[PDB]
This record gives sequence, C-alpha cells and structure tokens, in this order.
Amino acid sequence: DIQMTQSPSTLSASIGDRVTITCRASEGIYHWLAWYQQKPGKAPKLLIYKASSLASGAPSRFSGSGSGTDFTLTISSLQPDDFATYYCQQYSNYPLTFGGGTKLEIKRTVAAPSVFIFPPSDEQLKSGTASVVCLLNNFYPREAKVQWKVDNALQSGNSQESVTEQDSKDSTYSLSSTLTLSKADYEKHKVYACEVTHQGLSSPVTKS
Amino acid sequence: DIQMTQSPSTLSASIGDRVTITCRASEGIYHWLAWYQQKPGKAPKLLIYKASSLASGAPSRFSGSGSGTDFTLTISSLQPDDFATYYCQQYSNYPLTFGGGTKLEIKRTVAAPSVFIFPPSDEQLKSGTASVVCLLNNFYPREAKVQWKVDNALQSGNSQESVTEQDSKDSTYSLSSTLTLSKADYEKHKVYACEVTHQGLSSPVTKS
Amino acid sequence: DIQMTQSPSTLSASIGDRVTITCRASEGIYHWLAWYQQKPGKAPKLLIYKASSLASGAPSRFSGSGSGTDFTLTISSLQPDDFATYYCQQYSNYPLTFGGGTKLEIKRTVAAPSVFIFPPSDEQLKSGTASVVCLLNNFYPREAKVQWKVDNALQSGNSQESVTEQDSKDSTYSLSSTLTLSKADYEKHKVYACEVTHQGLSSPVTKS
Amino acid sequence: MKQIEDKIEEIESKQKKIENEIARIKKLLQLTVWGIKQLQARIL
Amino acid sequence: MKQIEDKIEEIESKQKKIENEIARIKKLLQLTVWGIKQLQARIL
Amino acid sequence: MKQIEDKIEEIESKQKKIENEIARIKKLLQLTVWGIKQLQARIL
Amino acid sequence: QLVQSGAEVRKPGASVKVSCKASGDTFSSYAISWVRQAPGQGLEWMGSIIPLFGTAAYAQKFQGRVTITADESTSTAYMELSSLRSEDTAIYYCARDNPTFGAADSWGKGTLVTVSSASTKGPSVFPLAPGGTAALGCLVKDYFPEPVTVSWNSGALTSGVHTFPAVLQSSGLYSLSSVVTVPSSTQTYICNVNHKPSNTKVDKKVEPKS
Amino acid sequence: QLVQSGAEVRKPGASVKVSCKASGDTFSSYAISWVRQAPGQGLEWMGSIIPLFGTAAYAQKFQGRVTITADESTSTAYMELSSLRSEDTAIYYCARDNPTFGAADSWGKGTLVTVSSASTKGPSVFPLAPGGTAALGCLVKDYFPEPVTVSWNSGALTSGVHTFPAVLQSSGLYSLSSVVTVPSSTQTYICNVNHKPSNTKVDKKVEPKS
Amino acid sequence: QLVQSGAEVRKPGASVKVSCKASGDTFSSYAISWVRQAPGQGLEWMGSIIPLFGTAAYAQKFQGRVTITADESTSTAYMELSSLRSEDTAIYYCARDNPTFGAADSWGKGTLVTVSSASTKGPSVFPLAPGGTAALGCLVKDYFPEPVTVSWNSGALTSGVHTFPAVLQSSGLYSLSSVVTVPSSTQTYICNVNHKPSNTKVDKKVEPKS
Repeated sequence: DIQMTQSPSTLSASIGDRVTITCRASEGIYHWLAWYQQKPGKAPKLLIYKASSLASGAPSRFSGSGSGTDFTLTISSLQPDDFATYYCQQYSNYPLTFGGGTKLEIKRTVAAPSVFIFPPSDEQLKSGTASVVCLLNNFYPREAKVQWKVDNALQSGNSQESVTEQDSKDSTYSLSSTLTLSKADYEKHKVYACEVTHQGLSSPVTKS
Repeated sequence: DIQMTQSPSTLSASIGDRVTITCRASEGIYHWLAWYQQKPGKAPKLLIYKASSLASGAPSRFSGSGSGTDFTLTISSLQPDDFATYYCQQYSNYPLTFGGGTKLEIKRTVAAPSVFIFPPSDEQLKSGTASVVCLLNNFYPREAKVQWKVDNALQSGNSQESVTEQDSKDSTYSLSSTLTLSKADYEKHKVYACEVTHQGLSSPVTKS
Repeated sequence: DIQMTQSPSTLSASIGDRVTITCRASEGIYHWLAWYQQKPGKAPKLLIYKASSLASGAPSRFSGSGSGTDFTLTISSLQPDDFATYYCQQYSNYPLTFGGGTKLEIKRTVAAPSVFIFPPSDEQLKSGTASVVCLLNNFYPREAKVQWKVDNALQSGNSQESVTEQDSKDSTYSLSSTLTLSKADYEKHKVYACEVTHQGLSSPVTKS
Repeated sequence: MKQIEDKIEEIESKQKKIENEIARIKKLLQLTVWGIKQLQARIL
Repeated sequence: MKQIEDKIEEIESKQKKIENEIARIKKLLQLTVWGIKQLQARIL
Repeated sequence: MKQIEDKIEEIESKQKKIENEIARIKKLLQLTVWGIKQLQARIL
Repeated sequence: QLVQSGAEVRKPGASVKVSCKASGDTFSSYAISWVRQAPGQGLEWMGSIIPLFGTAAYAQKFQGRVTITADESTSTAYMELSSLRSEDTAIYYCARDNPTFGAADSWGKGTLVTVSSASTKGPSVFPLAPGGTAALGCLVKDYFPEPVTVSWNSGALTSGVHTFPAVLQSSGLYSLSSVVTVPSSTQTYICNVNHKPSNTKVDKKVEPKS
Repeated sequence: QLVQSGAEVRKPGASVKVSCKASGDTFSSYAISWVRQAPGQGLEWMGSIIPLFGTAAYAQKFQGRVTITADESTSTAYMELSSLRSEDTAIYYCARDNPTFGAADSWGKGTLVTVSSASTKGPSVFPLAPGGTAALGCLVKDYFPEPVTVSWNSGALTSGVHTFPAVLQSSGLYSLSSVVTVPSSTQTYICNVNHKPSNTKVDKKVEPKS
Repeated sequence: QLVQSGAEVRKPGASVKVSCKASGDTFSSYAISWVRQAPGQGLEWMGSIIPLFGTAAYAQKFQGRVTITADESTSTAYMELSSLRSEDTAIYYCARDNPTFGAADSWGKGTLVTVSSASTKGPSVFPLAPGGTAALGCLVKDYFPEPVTVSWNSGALTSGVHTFPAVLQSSGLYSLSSVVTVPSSTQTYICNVNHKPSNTKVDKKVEPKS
C-alpha cells in the first residue's frame, strides 16, 4: 500500500512561534491528503482537505501545501489550542493509510520535580501484596529516570510508570511509578527509596 | 444470496374484502423491492416499485409498504381483476431473487361436483392401449381425492390428474383424471369406477 | 479479444478516383470504431470517430459508415495528400485492437528502372569485408526481383534489399540491394553482375 | 418588450432541455451502481 | 410587467435547484471513483 | 427596465456555465463506463 | 416493445440461444433481465446484462452453464443456456430492468422451450362418449411438444367448455382433455384441434348413441 | 450526527460487532470508515464501506478477520472483527468519508473494546499517606476493565490534582493513581471513584497523622 | 500537447520505462493509451490507464511483462515493459483516448527503443564510385543504433536524392545507403552524415575518375 511518514514524531515549541511539519508518502498521491488534530480523550477533528483547502471552523493561521509525495503543515503563530497531535491521511487509493503522528509540546523553562514517596497502606498489606509509589511533580522536560532501590542496591526494576499530559496551566509534567511486590518481600526488607535523575537537578535526589 | 419468503403461498378471499400479504427478505434490502402480478398465460405486470411508489396504470386500491426485511402488499377492496398470483423481487444486490408466490383465490360457497366417467373409445383400443377418464365438474373447494378402482379393489393409483383455473363466472373448479392402462389389462377386467371424496358430499359418490 | 480485419492490405489507385476500404470486426462493436491515417515518419492522425462523425480538420471528402461488424471508409475524390496508410481501431471493449492496415498507392504508368552497379571501395577492402551495391531507380510497379551473380552462376542470395517510399513527384520507387561478402571471397572471384527482372523490361537486363 | 419576452422563451426552452438531461444522468448514474454491483457479484 | 418579473423569479428558482443537483451529482460521481478503487483494491 | 435586462444577462451566464458542466459530466460519465470495462477486462 | 424469438425444442445435455430485441433507448441507460417460469412453478431469475457496460450477473444454480450476450448495433439480447435438463423446460421471459424504479417495467411474450428426447409428432384424437345435462368431450393424447389449441364447432360453442392443462406422461408425450356440458335433447359437436409444431389440424365428431 | 454502540469486552480468539448509525443523507452519496487508536498509539485505518454500492476495502494486516456491513433501511454501519487478540484493545471510531473533500468530516464518540480473559470486578482503594506543601492521594488498583473516574471531595477540590493514566499489570488488571498537593495546615480529603462496568462507587478518606 | 521521453537502448531480458507528460485537463476526465509500431509493421495496442480511477487494461501478448503508471501531481504517464526481446524494438507512442469521441485525438512524437546487445558505435562511410546522367552516392554501414541523417553538400543538393531505409545486418548493426543522379559534365559532391547516439558527424566526398 501507500506509506505516510510524519517527521518529526514530536516537536517542542513555544506560544507565538511558527512550526513546520511534513508528511511524506511512499508514492504519488496528488493533492489527496487530509490533516487532522486530536486532543487527549477526543475524536480527531478535520482541518485541511485536498492538502490546501481549509475546513470549516479551522482558523486561518493553519496552512497546508504539497502535492504528490512531499507535503507540509505549518502554523504562523502558535496558540495554546494549537498544541496537540496531528495525523495525515491519504485518499489517493485504497487501503487508506495514516501517518505516524506529530505531538506538539509547549516549550517552557527547566523545572525540578518535587519527589515524594508513599509506603504501602496497612489495609493492602492484609491482602497478600504491597505497592510502593513514587511521585514526580511539576518538572520539565519530560525525559527522566526513576530508580527503585529496595534496601540499598536491590535495583529491582519491577515497576510501572505513568505520566500525565502536559499541564494546561504551567506546561509541566508529573510521573507516577508503582513498585508492586509481595508481602513477604516487603516484610523481608526495611529500607525503601526512590532515586530520580533530572536535568534540573545538579545531582540525583533521593527520598527514603 | 438474498432469500425472499412470501407468506402465505395461497389465500382465499371474497370480492370487496381487504387482504394483506408479506414478503420477508433474508437480509436488509432497503426499499429495493418490486411487486408483480401474473395471470395464467400472461407475462407478469409491474405494480409497485421502491416498495411504495405505485406504477403506471396500477389502480389506487393497491398498497405497498415495508423497508429492510419485512414488507407488505395490501388491497383495500378486492375486485375480480385483483385475483391473481403475486411475486416480490429484490434489487438491493445481485443475484436478484424472487419470492415464492401468493395465489389469490375467489372465496365462494361449497359446491358438489357432478362426477362422470367415460370408457375408452374403440378406435383407441385398436392401437394397443386404453385410457379411462373421470370428470369432476363445478365444485368448491379445490382439495379433493379421486380413487380409481379396476374391478373392485385394484386401487391402482397409476393415473394423471389435471385441474383448470378457478372459473371466472361461478368461481368453481374442474378436474380431469386419465386412467392409462394396457389393452390386455383393460380386456382382463370388467368393472371400472371412479371414487371421489369431497367436502360438499356427505358420503363419497361412485360412478361405475 | 476482438479482431479487426482490414481488406485489402494494399490498394493502387489514381488521383481523383473514389476508393472504398473495409474493416471487419470479429464480433459486434456497435459504432465504436476509429479510423486513422499515418504518414511515413509521422504519428497517426485521427480522422473519423464513432464510425461516422468526422474529426477536426478532416476534409469533407472522407467518409465513414458501418455498425456492428462490417465497416467502410471511402473517399469521393482522391488527392495526393490522401495517399497514406489507414488503421481502424475498436473501442467497444478492452483490450483495444487495431486493424491490419491499408496502404494507398498512387497508380501511374509502367516505368523501367535505370539499373547501376558499384564495386566495393578500396578503403572498405582494407578492413576485411566488401559490400557490392546494385541500384534500381525510378520504376513502376514495385514488384521486382534482383539476382546477384558472383562470377557467373554463384546465384548467392546473401544480400539485403531496401526500397524507398513512393516518390511524391513522379510516383516511382527505388531499390537498394547490398551484397555483403568477405574480402577473400571478393578477391577470389572476378565477375560481379546484377540481374533484374521487371514488367517494364521485355527481357531482364544485366550490369556487369 | 418583445425582445425580452423572446429571450425569456429561449431561456425556458434551454432549462427544459437541461432538466431532461439531469433526470437522464440520474438514471444513467444509477446504472453505474448496478454495474459495480454486477462486477462485485460475478467476481466475489 | 409583473408577468415578466414573475417568470424571471420562477426561472431563478429552477436554476437554483438545477445548480444544487449538479453539485450533488459531482459529489455522487466522486463515489463512483471510490467504488471502483475499492473493487480494484479488494480484488487485486 | 435595466434591472430586468441585467437579471436576464446574469441568468444567461449561469445557464452557459450549467450547460458546460453537463457536457463535462457526460464525458466524465463515459469514463466510468471505460473504468468498469477495464476492471472487467483485467480481472476476467 | 420487447420481441423475442420463437419456441424451441432441444435434447438433454444440449444448449439453446434465445434472442430478445429492444429499442435503442433501452440499450442506452437500461438493463435487460432473463426470468423463467416452469409450468405451475414460480418465477426464477437467471441473469441480466447492463448493455452499456458489458457486465453480467448470473444465478448460483445456473453458474457455469448460462451465458447472456447483447449487441447494441441490432439492440438484441441473447440468452444461452448450456447442459440442458428436463427440468429446464420452462417459459423464458426477457424484461427491461428500469434503474430509476429499481424494477422491470416492460416484458416479453415468452418462449416455449422444451428439453426432451422425443420427436415432433401429431396427436391422436378419440371421442369421449357420454332432466340432467349430459357431458361430452374429446381426448388429445400423444403429442409433442406443447401446445394444443382446442375449439368446439370451429369456435361456435363456448358455454360449459373446460379445456384442462396437459399432463406429461411417462412416455414423454403430452395428454390433454376438453369437455362440454350440453342438455340431453340433437345438434352435433365437433372438437377442433391444431398442433402448430407438427403443423397438423384435425376435427373429430362425437355421436355416441346409448 | 454519528452515534455508536456502547463499550464491549471480549476474550481472545473471539469476535465483536460495533454499530454506528448515521443520517439518511449520509447513506446517500457518502462513505463511512472505521479507524481505531490504541492507548498511546497512533491512528490506524481498518476499512470502509461505500453504502450505495455495497463495496468495501479493508487493511492488509486485518485482511481475513475484519468484516464491515451497513443497512440503509436503518442507516447503521456495523464493524465485525474476528480472531481478537490482546493488541486489538483500542478505541474504535467511525468517520464519514466525504468524497467532495476527500476526507472524513464527522466522527463518532468512540467505543471502548477490551480483548482480555479477565472478568469484570470492582477495584480496591487504599490511602496514600503523606513551609512546604504536602502531597496526598489515593490508589486505584485491581479493576477491569477501563475506565475509572476520580473526584476529590465529590468534585469540590481541583487545584493541584493529577489523575495519572492507568497501567496494565502483568495479572491483566488496571492500576490507576491520583494525588493532590495541599498546604500543611486541617480540612479532610475524600477521593471519590466510580467504576461503570462493575457499577461500583466507593469513597475513601485519608487521615495519616505523623 | 503530448511530450514523451527521449530514445532508449536496452539489452534483451532487461526492461525500460518511457514517460509521457500531458496537461492537467487530460488527467481529469480522459485516458492515455500506449501504442507501438515496429518498422514496417502495423499499429499494435499495448495498454491504457484511466488516471482518475487508477485502472489499467493490457494486451494478451504483453500480459505479465507490461506495466503502465501515471502520477497526476506531475501529469506524467509512464510505461514499463519487462522481459525485452529483439522484436520489441519499435516506435512507442502515447495517445489521449478521448471518451466523448471513443477515439484518440492527440498523439506524441514517438520514442526510438532498441532491444539489442550491441554497443553505441560510429558508422563507417565509403564512397560509391559511378548523353546519360550518372549515379553517385555513399554507403552508411556499421552503426548502432538508429537513426542517421544524410545530407548532400551540407543540404544544398536535393534533386534526385534517394536515402533508402536502413537494413539490419546479421551482425546486429545497421546499414544505410543514399544516392544521387547528376549529369555527366565537374562540381563536387560531399555526403554529410550525423549519428546522434554516437554524437559523430562525418563528411565524405566522391571523386571517382574513370
């Protein structure tokens, strides 16, 4: 079939800037291309059809161009509503194929997370398992590594992380990592910490 | 493919009544359905297309309805011209399939047939075979059983029956059963009768 | 597929005459037929579409007819521009197939060719091979047979002929036959002639 | 003006022919639906 | 003349309906392109 | 009235554009015949 | 509007080709369908062509042995059915599928096609010998193929006449009967028949005296 | 404009059928496409019907196990996916491919389809025990299937609340977390949750005294 | 209106791809067909695309080794022919099938494609040595591939000139001849030739004294 390649997959930009993204097809698709915008927890919204013609309700700051193989979506002045994920789709021939996707991030200053730790509640320890959670709050950028350490060097690596979307207010992220373990393994050890490495930290902090 | 089921296959009604017949499809066919009417010795005539739109020359007393799977043809006031056979046909997808068919009968009072019997002519007996015929004339309803009896109990069952259409004048039927046999078998026996059982007869009559 | 048969393959006629050619299809093609005209060293030119409708720039003297299987192209008065090759093509169903082709020749009087002979040049004899050429100039009709004879009876038949198109001025042809042979075979023999038989010649001429 | 009335009569005739060709195209476009249904039925 | 103005108003309405059906036919004729592309894709 | 003559001139232009699109649709609808003949020929 | 070809008779395993001519306007933006109906049975669809496209769609039970063609230059639709069997004996119609309606508006007269190994032969008539009205008639037996037209007194008598459908005997021939109910009391009655396939016409009287 | 069917939960190897109803004008001169999106992954096209033609075109990776149907009498589009696997868990949308634009203009709300061998069970809530503001929250663990709505003080507290996406544990159940950042200095906080598939709603307080 | 790509030369068993650019109005509601013509032979149809549909129909003798593509963004039609053989040497045209006419109205200039295992080499010219007018000419032998343009006295002499078609020798090279008929009685004659593929131009005189 036809392959749609969106470059880049992610982009970091500030409000007011102009941004340019591409969507290359594996073969000639003429003007058949449709750009979309999807918000977290929402269905995609049509923005540009026939690669140029803007759709209803789409503001004039958006921009489409390209024909055949190389295409381009661009914005003149970024606004908080513009920050979302965009997917291109070809309509030249079946089967229709989408692009990879381009997530737009709000660029902001570097922030250091307020790291916390919560021991497993008593009520959970009566059911046969325990779960330790480490919190990373209001940081930037998104790339970070949280290291679990049972007693001191266990360096377990048997947890599950979860990061929210970029906050609408301060453009900061938050991470939730859950250290699931058995009751006997929890009762066997005494020290439990959370090692976090971040760019905003001169040295990795620890909460034990 | 798509299966069209017409219920009922036959119907008995009088002039002036209202009648309702159905034609169910095996799957959704939208409004694609065409109703027809065929007379004995005639090509079908289009009556209703798109399940509702009456066709040219079709009187207003006819009626179509239904969409998808269940459909309905109905008449407000029956007339002698309306009594005929009707076939539905779908046009949603190929191959096109008709329905079973619904024959409309003129309901009338119960009549007893005037039963007769004709021996084989001489000219036929010279050719090597003989054929005995039993006549059932001007009766109602149509269901009847004619029993051939060579000599007395032969109860042969080696004949062929033939019934005309419902008469346009008195709405009565007529049956023709031919008892084909060999010349030697005919010359071997002496008694030949025709036993007929009918609802209009309190007891089965016999003509020997 | 569909087969288009053009009869005749060639035709000889004079300026001002009327000519009729046919193009039979293997099966019914309705009016779908397209006639073309091609000149030597040129792309075909559309003349008649839908078997009747003349095309742009086509003079009124041309004529199309026929439908289904038998078709006919005819000219009322021939002119020098009309003499060319014609190909029919069907458009009823794919794959599209052309006809055989009908070449139109300018009929003229009988002419006798001026036959010549040229021995191989010295510069060629230094490279290892030799080529003898026989010229036939300004004759009519086109059918002729040139016979090579090394020494006297060799009757070699190891040459290649080449005929130009019918001259626009005098409607005459010209032939070029090249007798390719080795240097040793050329140096082994002494007599070399060119025997030509033509209708305009009472007896075959020879140039040695 | 007779020139205006004649022009209106000419426009009315053109619209009548235009309306007839649209109804024909609508019917002819229904064939293309059947033709694709016949290809899909005979092949699949 | 009011008869001419009324006839013009009737022609304007017919052309508006004619223009709407042409745009619909253009969209419906684009389906026939997709329908043949779907048959060619599913079969080939 | 110049208003009537101007309205007639506007209707004449709309009918000319409408007539051109119908002839185009007739040609474009002939493609759909060829396109189905090409699918049937290449497949069958 | 729709003219078909004449009746045909074939043997099993063999084929047939039936024509149906329509108007030029039919071959442009319309479709033709072929529907058959066995004697006493219901309507059964077979196939259809969309002539402007050349496409065709056939039935499943007929897939492989049915072929429908149509030439627009003569505006004629042909239907070819191969591998004929006895059950294929039916009346074949051609109807014009009208796309705007989604139905078939015009129909043809129908063609009598018989798939049997018998030969065309003339029938044999024999008299059926009769304050109550009597019953008299004739017997039409041993003819092939259908049909037979029955008339009494060259068509002068019609009250009380009952011409029954013809049955198919085990020998492969057809047998038909027709009777009449006249009072007891003089005038003669002659049953007249004509078999078009055999091109035979015979007239037989009835004079049974008891 | 585009109404779909409710959420569904199936086991691997089994199938599902999702409906999507459109307007009558949509089933005439428009097309409907089915596009899915796994949680966190991108949009992936599956198939589409052109309802006025009955044609359909599917994707290569889904060829053989996907089936899309549509009945014009109810103006409803159905999508059937066979041979379900764990990776098939995604949000399935139906969009109306608009041919004049060459794009899809209207979309549906999406359907939560989960392909897992687990059973519908209620979650288990446990308190997360806390001049610097403190951090407090709750833990939503061991529920199936998605989703869980989290609210604090019956929805009275919203500043500093962070409800994180739910992870899929190795046991096959989902685990979700939500926290809040309040100053050190009194008022109580109760995390309220409601699991619609299990039809369970629980409210848990947090009172850790150090 | 129709611009094609330049001439090409390939070896047997190999392939080729020829382009043909048309206008934007051609790629909308028109079709392009590819027709070839061997030297001296007739027109032979190969295939065609209906660009707005992507459909294509090829010939039976070319089925499996011919491929025709077209991109509407550049309005260019490409024709790819695989498994080349010596008989495939022909002049390939692209014509615009006009559906309203049912014919091809515009054509291209044609492309010289040669399927041979020979290499591009310059020709070798040798003089043909002559009240009756004499005959003089030159010999163009041992060049590959076609064509060769012949002119006399840099194009100053044209009366009585006969440039014959080139034959294909068994060695795989082409041989061409051109002559002239001038009176007996002084002026010199130089045959001028130029082989575009080899980019070679030579001029040879003739001075045979008897």
